Amino acid sequence: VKPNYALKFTLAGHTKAVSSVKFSPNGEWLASSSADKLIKIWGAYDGKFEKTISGHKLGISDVAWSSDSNLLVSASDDKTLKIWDVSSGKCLKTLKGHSNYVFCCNFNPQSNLIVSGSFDESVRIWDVKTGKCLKTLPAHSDPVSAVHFNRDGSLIVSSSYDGLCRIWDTASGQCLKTLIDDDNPPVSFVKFSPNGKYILAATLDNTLKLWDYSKGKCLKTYTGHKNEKYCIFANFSVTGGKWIVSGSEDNLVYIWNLQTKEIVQKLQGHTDVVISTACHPTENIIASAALENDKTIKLWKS
Amino acid sequence: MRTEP
Repeated sequence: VKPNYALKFTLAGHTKAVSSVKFSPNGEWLASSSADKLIKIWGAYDGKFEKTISGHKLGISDVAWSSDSNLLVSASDDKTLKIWDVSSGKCLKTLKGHSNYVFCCNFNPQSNLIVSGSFDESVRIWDVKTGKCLKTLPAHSDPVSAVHFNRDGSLIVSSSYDGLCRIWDTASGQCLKTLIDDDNPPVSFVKFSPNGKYILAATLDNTLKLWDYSKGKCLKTYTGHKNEKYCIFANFSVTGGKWIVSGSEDNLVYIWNLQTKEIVQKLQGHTDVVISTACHPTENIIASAALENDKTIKLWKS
Repeated sequence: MRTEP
């Protein structure tokens, strides 16, 4: 019925607000990115600091792992993405082509492609091996908040402050679907469900929503949190109970029962907006990170 | 920019 997530570790060291935390697919590591221009690597279980990864010239808003937990891509205000080899710390490629801050990024499930969204209102698809831009999508009319690939990589989901979520054919770059509901709030986050049937989408009106994007229908609504200013990640938690996990601008982490949409827990301790959360791929471990007045990461376990 | 309102 309900989770029992308790604070285990508080990770410190980013010198400015944290923007993103992500667990590696193999469950060994946690990567964080930050407005301090740095990427940091922590042990997923003991929170033990591993290394710092640097090279971006301005703050980073997102970081993402390749399927094999070997590479990272980061999206920065310096208008680049960078492909990092985690074990050697090398910047392998610097993807240039966006005309404004790069906000979000993800590998496809094969880690041969990267998708990015930017304040320049485009979605771009990059080749991992050459670091070149394969397509630019004129996706939105306002800044793009989130970009995600589906289970086979055949589709890409986009989110923007223009109020739309869009689905794209990865091979053609064609828009296959535009989702919006009865109000048009800025869409601040989007991602596919692990089975690839649904998109979970956040809007700046304090609302998360589960969509069946084929049927074009909102299935579930998750409310209770505070989310009007910032692009807060949300997650499907599947290692124990089937939850929805999201930060909040009231400094708490919210956990919903996915089916019944009830708040089943709130996690307390950050001293600022909880901007990013992440769910461990095989343990009941939640990572959370907060903004300028906190600068810490926290590992909770149930 | 994610850390900014």
